[PDB]
Amino acid sequence: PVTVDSSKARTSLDALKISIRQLKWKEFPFGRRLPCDIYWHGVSFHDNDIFSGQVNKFPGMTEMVRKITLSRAVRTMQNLFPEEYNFY
Amino acid sequence: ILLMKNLKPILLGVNANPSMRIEPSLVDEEVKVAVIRDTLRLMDPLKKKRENQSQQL
Amino acid sequence: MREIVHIQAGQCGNQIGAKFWEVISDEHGIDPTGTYHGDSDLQLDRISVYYNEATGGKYVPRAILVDLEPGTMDSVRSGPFGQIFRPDNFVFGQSGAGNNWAKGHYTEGAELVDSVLDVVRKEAESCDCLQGFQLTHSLGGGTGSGMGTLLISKIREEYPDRIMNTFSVVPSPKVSDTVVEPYNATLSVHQLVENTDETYCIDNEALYDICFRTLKLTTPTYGDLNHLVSATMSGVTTCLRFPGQLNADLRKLAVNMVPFPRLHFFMPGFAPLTSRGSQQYRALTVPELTQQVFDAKNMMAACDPRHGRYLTVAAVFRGRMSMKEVDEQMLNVQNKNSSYFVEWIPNNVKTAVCDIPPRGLKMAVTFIGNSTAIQELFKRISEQFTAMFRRKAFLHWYTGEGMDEMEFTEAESNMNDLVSEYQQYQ
Amino acid sequence: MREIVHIQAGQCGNQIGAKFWEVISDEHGIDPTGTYHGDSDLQLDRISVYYNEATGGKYVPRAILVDLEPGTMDSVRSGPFGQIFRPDNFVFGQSGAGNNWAKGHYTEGAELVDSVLDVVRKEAESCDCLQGFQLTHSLGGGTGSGMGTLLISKIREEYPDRIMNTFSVVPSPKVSDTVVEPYNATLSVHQLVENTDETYCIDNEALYDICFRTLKLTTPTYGDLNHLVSATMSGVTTCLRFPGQLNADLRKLAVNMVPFPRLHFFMPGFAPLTSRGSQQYRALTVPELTQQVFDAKNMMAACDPRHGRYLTVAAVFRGRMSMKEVDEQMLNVQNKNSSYFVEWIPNNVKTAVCDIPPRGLKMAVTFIGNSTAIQELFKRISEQFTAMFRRKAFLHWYTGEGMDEMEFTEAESNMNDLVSEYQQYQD
Amino acid sequence: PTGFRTFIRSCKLSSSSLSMAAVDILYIDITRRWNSMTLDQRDSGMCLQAFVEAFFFLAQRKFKMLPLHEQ
Ligand SMILES: CC(=O)O[C@H]1C(=O)[C@@]2(C)[C@H]([C@H](OC(=O)c3ccccc3)[C@]3(O)C[C@H](OC(=O)[C@H](O)[C@@H](NC(=O)c4ccccc4)c4ccccc4)C(C)=C1C3(C)C)[C@]1(OC(C)=O)CO[C@@H]1C[C@@H]2O
Ligand SMILES: CC(=O)O[C@H]1C(=O)[C@@]2(C)[C@H]([C@H](OC(=O)c3ccccc3)[C@]3(O)C[C@H](OC(=O)[C@H](O)[C@@H](NC(=O)c4ccccc4)c4ccccc4)C(C)=C1C3(C)C)[C@]1(OC(C)=O)CO[C@@H]1C[C@@H]2O
Ligand SMILES: Nc1nc2c(ncn2[C@@H]2O[C@H](COP(=O)(O)CP(=O)(O)OP(=O)(O)O)[C@@H](O)[C@H]2O)c(=O)[nH]1
Ligand SMILES: Nc1nc2c(ncn2[C@@H]2O[C@H](COP(=O)(O)CP(=O)(O)OP(=O)(O)O)[C@@H](O)[C@H]2O)c(=O)[nH]1
Ligand SMILES: [Mg+2]
Ligand SMILES: [Mg+2]
Repeated sequence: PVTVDSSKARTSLDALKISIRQLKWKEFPFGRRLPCDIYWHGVSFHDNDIFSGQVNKFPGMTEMVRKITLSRAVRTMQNLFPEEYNFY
Repeated sequence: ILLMKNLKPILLGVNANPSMRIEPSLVDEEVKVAVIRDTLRLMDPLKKKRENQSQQL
Repeated sequence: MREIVHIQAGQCGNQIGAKFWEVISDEHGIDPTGTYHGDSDLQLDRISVYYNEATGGKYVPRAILVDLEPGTMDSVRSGPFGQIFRPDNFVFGQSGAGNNWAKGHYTEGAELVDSVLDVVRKEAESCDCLQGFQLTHSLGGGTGSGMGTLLISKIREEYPDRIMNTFSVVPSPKVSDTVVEPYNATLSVHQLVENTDETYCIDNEALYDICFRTLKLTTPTYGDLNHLVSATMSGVTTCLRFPGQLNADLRKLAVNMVPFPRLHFFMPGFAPLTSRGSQQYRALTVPELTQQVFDAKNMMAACDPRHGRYLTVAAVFRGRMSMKEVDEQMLNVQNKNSSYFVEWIPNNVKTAVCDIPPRGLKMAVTFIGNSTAIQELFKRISEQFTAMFRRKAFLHWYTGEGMDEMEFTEAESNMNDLVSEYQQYQ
Repeated sequence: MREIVHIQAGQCGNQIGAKFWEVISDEHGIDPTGTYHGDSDLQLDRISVYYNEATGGKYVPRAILVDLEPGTMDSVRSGPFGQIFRPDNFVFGQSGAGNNWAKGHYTEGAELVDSVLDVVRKEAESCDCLQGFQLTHSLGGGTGSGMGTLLISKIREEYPDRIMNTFSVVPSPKVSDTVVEPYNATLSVHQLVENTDETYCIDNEALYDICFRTLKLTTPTYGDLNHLVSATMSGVTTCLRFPGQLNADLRKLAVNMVPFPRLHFFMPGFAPLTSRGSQQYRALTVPELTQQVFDAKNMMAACDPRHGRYLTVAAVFRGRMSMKEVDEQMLNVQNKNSSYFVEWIPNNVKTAVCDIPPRGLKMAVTFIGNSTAIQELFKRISEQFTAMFRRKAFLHWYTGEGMDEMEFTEAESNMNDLVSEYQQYQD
Repeated sequence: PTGFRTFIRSCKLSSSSLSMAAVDILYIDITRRWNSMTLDQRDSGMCLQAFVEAFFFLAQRKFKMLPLHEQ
């Protein structure tokens, strides 16, 4: 069975749990020492020291979704493609 | 996304950590629980192995 | 006016209290015989805060010393500053409760707690305005960790409106000399959380680290370790006994340290601890004290503040410095290390100033820090406790001494809740 | 104001720094116990540059002494001007890294740069307005090159605005006490290109030549060489300590001295230098001073300046002199030896003047020259490195500590890149 | 800076018009501007957006009189 770590799910805990029960996957509410197949974090990718498996957080997405970084990327693309990127 | 009267979308904020809390709210549960279930189904670690075994067989 | 009643429990408590009483008697200028030989008019103004005036210029402390073994009483009595104490304050038992918490909390302690409380009431009632009590003990034994819970539980209901402190010694994982000791700690933390106004975690391994690193001491002993605890104890209550620019009584410290009722565990520190051959190479200023006061090396608890974030910080300065310098230094800490500070408490530091410095020194600080990293200590004990509880180990003693299985589970639940709630605000 | 942090690493760095602190403490009137006993007020007006003020008006030098072998530390402590350094400013290890660049940079010296950085931060924050860091070390050893590169990189990562001037000893072709020293030298030039602002090059062959020819000394030990290096070190930072008429600090020197970012490998010199049996047959005048400082033999680098063109030279006179003599004489230097200067940059001379002279003297000069001939000082090393590479020798002592083979090739190629950069502007 | 100079020497963008001094000046100016742009003033090195600006400048220098998308 697929092992999922939900110790750092936070607001995504409950919505995950039923889903975990919908797939008949077996959970670690408090985590474990051995590597897990899927790790579910809530805020930061650096919540746990993961060396293998899957994690629900790409690195650094806390900073990218910040307004100034997204704005900088959007203006870069608008310089590259003004007509296409007019939604912002 | 803000949907303009002339049906032109406007991208406002983007969130790396959206609120997945379902509390109970029927709409929030129906959307979010299904979203996470589909997310987990799309990346079952044994799906690739099962597909490879089926292709080999 | 505003006097404090002192209680000592166990061997660790008795030794720490003896060192503390020597320290305070030296500070206030008190003869070992009990007389006053000192050169100041300020050493006798608020002397009615630890001492009682007997006949013919004699001063006698409060000092309720308790033990279930009659050996520590003999050690304290025949010893420096050992006849300074009232003869009848020594309430001693006949057997040291082994290392059993059940023995000292249910059977041996019960036959002595009433005897202690008689003298406790007898002293208190001879006070103009009792500010509170303070207890020195260790959470690893039976007499200490059991008596200092039973006595505190019955002192709290009798005087709910007063102030209660505790300079407890939390057991350390590395420096361990007792086997059943985690059990005792797990059975005490849950009573040291709803029966005391303050509690100072004094881990022994941090004291050893300070002695080895800061003081360059090859061979430390228990006296050197108790010296630091006594220094912190004196620095906590200096503003009740000497004048200051900004006074800070015990209750004033309490009101701006605990944001919530059960967050009353702190980290002590003493600012000017240097060495004996590096003194000449240093300048005694406010910025350097604030630098050796906020370092994860001068702290008397074995948990790294870098792992958590401070909720509040106190800083009882002692010396004739300037207020602008203190305020500027506090603003730099907070601005420099912004991450190591809770965002929803602006200006987490509470300051104070007392003119009179400790003898010899011309400047000192006492850092009291409420930090989430303290949770580490608890989560370091519980694991050990669990390691010994799933397979019932050494539990026949406690079970046969009147306790039942459910108390251990209740204590673990209480400690786990405390850890979780301390982690909530991180 | 304008405080300078001092770092010493390795045996040569420690000994040179000890001599340097003895030299400065004589000039500012500091006793080997820390007290001030001096005659001029000016000495105690900028003691904040090198010294912190402790209690009882005792001044502690702002220096950090690091090494991976404890023994040398005792040698520093049990010597003259030795009980002045702060006891906690001695950071040290157990084994002296051998002659392994990898050991110092990667494996055994990495567990000590944390403590060194802690002391560096502690010193750097009790200063009002920091000016920069100066470091004395010797390329070719294990703790020197490796620990110095690691420390320098880790400091420019944290203070990427201060000035990093390095006084480094370079391998010599004749004198050589090591068999794997070209390896360490090549592995370090690269890190010094992009992590320092000024780099003063010193070789023991040149210092021995000076002690044998100019001074005519029978048995020149390491003491005389350290004395000369201390002399040139004190002379560069004089316009920050004493007052004058054309004051020039380290940043001004760098601005007038470095035309291109990678071109900061200077060569030093100190003008007034005579025997003990000739100080009466020679007059100490500005012409004689400026004639000795541009002498090819009186240069503390083993590169002949006649084989290249001076990019730019800075001179820092100390004493009471007329501006007209200085300008006229160091204009006439560049009309005679005209072929030895590049033409695309007119006025290849920077002149500063400090009023106070060194003790026991009347006039002195410190010369810093950026010339293309320094390429030879690197070129030889490459040749040696090459001879040790095709027949890979002593490489297992380096590859057994994590260093890959590719690092050697990259460092070597960077060295030829710097050499080619120095060469292209000469033609 | 070594990364930029290796990039320039690898993709052979340097020529008589654009020498090494100009490349170094461009790198210094872009790095200084982007370091000052951020709230923290250290920014030791070059981020990706500064590299995008440098690539835009280099593409402007080459292929003159051409649309930006073609550039
Ligand atoms: C060489 C020299 O100058 O010796 C000094 C001294 O300043 C040093 C060595 C002292 C000295 O302390 C220690 O050696 C020490 C050893 C182990 C653990 C703790 C301390 C000193 O003992 C401590 C003593 O301090 C006091 O007298 C304070 O008033 C202190 N007194 C006592 O604790 C005390 C009480 C009863 C009987 C004897 C001493 C105090 C501090 C806080 C509150 C009340 C009192 C002093 C000036 C010295 C010595 C003697 C070496 C230090 O004392 C403190 C805690 O402030 C340790 O670091 C500080 C500063 C200095 O380095
Ligand atoms: C009999 C006599 O005249 O002796 C003088 C002296 O003038 C001579 C011999 C000195 C002397 O120098 C040497 O003999 C020497 C030998 C090997 C290595 C280094 C020096 C002298 O040592 C050097 C010393 O110079 C200084 O004091 C300078 O200030 C110099 N050194 C020191 O301050 C110092 C302090 C403590 C311990 C040692 C030196 C200095 C110069 C610039 C910047 C910083 C320091 C002096 C006047 C002498 C002696 C003593 C023989 C000379 O000094 C220098 C380096 O300029 C060497 O040629 C000059 C001029 C003279 O010939
Ligand atoms: N700082 C000090 N720690 C002490 C001292 N005595 C003991 N200890 C430490 O505390 C623990 C034991 O404390 P005690 O022997 O005082 C406990 P107590 O006598 O109250 O328990 P019983 O065994 O039930 O009599 C153990 O970790 C010791 O290392 C002391 O004088 N000072
Ligand atoms: N001019 C001087 N050169 C020195 C002095 N001491 C050593 N050296 C030279 O420096 C070179 C490197 O030798 P060191 O042992 O000082 C180098 P390092 O400390 O980095 O090596 P390890 O201690 O073996 O790690 C070598 O040629 C020595 O002869 C000195 O006081 N002055
Ligand atoms: Mg006991
Ligand atoms: Mg060595």
